[PDB]
Amino acid sequence: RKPPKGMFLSQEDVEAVSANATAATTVLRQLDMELVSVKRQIQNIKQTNSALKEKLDGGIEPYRLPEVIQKCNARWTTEEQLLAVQAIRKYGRDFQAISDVIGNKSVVQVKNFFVNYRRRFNIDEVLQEWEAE
Amino acid sequence: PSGVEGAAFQSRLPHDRMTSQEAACFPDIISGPQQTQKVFLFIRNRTLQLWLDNPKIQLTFEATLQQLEAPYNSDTVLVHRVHSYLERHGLINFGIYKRIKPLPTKKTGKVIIIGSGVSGLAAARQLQSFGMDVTLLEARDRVGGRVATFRKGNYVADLGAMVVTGLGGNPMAVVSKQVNMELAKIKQKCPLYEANGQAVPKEKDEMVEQEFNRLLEATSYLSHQLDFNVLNNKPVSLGQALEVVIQLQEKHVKDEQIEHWKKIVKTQEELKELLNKMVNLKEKIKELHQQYKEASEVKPPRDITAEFLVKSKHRDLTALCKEYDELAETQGKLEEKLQELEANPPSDVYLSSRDRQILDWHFANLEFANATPLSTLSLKHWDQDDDFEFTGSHLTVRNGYSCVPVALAEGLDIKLNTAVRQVRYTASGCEVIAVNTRSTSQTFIYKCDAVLCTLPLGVLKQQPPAVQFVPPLPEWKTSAVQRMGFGNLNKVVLCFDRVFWDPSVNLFGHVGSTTASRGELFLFWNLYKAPILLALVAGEAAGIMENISDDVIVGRCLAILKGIFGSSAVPQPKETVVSRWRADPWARGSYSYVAAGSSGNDYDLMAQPITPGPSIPGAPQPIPRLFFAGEHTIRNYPATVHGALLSGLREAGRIADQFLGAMYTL
Repeated sequence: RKPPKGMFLSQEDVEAVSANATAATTVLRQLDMELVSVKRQIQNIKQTNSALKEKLDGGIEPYRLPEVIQKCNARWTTEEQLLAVQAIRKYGRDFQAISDVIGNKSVVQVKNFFVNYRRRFNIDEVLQEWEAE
Repeated sequence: PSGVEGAAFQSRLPHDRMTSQEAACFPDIISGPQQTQKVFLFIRNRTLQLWLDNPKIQLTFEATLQQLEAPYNSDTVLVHRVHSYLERHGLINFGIYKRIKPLPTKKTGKVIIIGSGVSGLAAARQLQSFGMDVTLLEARDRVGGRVATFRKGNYVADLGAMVVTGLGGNPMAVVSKQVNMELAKIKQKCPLYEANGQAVPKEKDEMVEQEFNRLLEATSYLSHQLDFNVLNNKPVSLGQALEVVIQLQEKHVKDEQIEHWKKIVKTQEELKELLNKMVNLKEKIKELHQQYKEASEVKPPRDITAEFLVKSKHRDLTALCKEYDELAETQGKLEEKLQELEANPPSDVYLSSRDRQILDWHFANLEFANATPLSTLSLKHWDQDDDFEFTGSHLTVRNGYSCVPVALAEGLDIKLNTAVRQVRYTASGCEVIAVNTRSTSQTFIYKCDAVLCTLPLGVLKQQPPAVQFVPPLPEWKTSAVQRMGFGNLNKVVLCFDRVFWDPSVNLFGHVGSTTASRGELFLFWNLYKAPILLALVAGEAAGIMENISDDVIVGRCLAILKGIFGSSAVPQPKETVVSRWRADPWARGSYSYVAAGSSGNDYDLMAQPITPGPSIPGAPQPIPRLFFAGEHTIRNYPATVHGALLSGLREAGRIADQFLGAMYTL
């Protein structure tokens, strides 16, 4: 009641291959041709990808900056406040980026910083200016 | 099986149920209490046993009663009925037995039997056994029919039936105790040797053979599960269905290849878009770097917006540098799936040209089994007789299978060289008109109560008729005759002085070059003790080799043999014989096959007797006068010797029932 293992026989298949005198030869040819269709499309995306790979010779090895190993302070120098504001007009709410700019401030004090200096540094206005960009 | 139950199996009867035949003769018992049924059944089985455990002497009723025990031997008439039924229908006291009770001096009734093949002989003996006058007419100068045996010196080789297909339930078993048949087992191992002259490696022999068998199951699936039995108003053949199954396996291989390479392109286009995203990132990075080192070349001390620029560009560069690293990890992965996918491609082909040629030999073998091209076999029904296969090893007959008909022919009135040429049957009797095969002018008239026709189906098929029926056979009989298949098979006998082959190899194959010539000399037999190799010609080759001279045919076998064994080991054969069964006019073929468009019901149609019209209009309906037997008439055992024999036994019991009466049905 089930075909033998390895054999592939469904209803749908069979009229397709019996429907005329050479419907078998035709059906095998379409698969045979569509098989070249795809082999060349492989050669051709091998070639495309082979060129793109050569443009990436050496990756980004010459463009890497050493690692800043910096212990995270708690006090805000007048300097670090000023980097902060500028980071906000350039980054908006991405606290991870902002901390990376200041360097020695973690994301939480960065959050605390927005609320703490909200009126003296017009943090609200700065975000509006960042929003229109 | 063992005991009385074993006897039922050896008689092809269920031990625990009564058959349709017995229900007809004992309608009292089958319709009655289940207890009496078991009584009967035991009585049957134990009588069968007695006959079977010694079949060289007649089993008289008294003798059966003595061995029978109570309470089974109480009802003396039940035992007389049972014994008489078995005797009539040839389940006991058939073959070549010595009589206790000598024949009644006066015979009753006259029967003419056309043909002294096995089916003819087996009826003739039964009818004589029953007290009738029997005469057989035989076109040939010999008995046996399609049991032919070559004899010259100590060379012995069957041109016809040669194998006893297993003794489990085979009536030839009984015959083998009655005749000196040297029954030699068959070593089933067969080395294939391809057209070069060298073995097919056991790697390849086994997986082609396994594909062959799988291709068969597949056609059966097509037949029974998907009802693929009619195409363009014509019934589907087996060969067609095999092509369809092969194509769909060739189609599947191509389909697998496409889905494989298609998931390569899918993943090498992910790679393409990954690389583009990595060019366009390496350029941002090459640029922000420039911007960063420019903003660093501004030496300190600098105002906070200058300081912010250096820090901002540094943060952005390390960000873009992290993205490009994540992409490199992703590129490495996908770059590895392409390596594995390329390394794991699916099968290139379904079957190679060398592989299909081996497959071709397994088809030639199957064409030999059925004596016909697989395009003629009915897909639905070609194997309808497998469920009655006998158990046990197949055997050959080392002293020649003709030993059997000749044995049966002993004591019978047989007119040889007598070609029946017209059969006349009427409400009052029959006349058979035959001529002498040597001088066809000399003419004979035989008159009888009944004719038993065992003309081979090929003869009945002949147009214009070789035998004329008067009146003509009814449409339902003639149409069965056209529908049925009558195949062809031929053998070449090669006689040698010296075994120059592997003597522990009974049979070995030769693989043909083409599909077309797949059956030409594709199998070789050494079964005989002496130096005799025997070569088969099956399928479409059979019909065509008959138009080729024996010297050319022997030539091709020598060439095939020379390649498998070397050009020096093959001596010229002394005696050569080549059968041409389709050309023989007393056969016109080898044996029947279930043609596409036929079925097993046609074999039953062939077995029906013919009843002529009333001589005087308004006279009462007459008795059947024309009866048929032979291998083409036994649905469950066609195209075999045991089948012909059983069909003879069948009609002799039926003719006797009609002309002598059945007194055991009360």
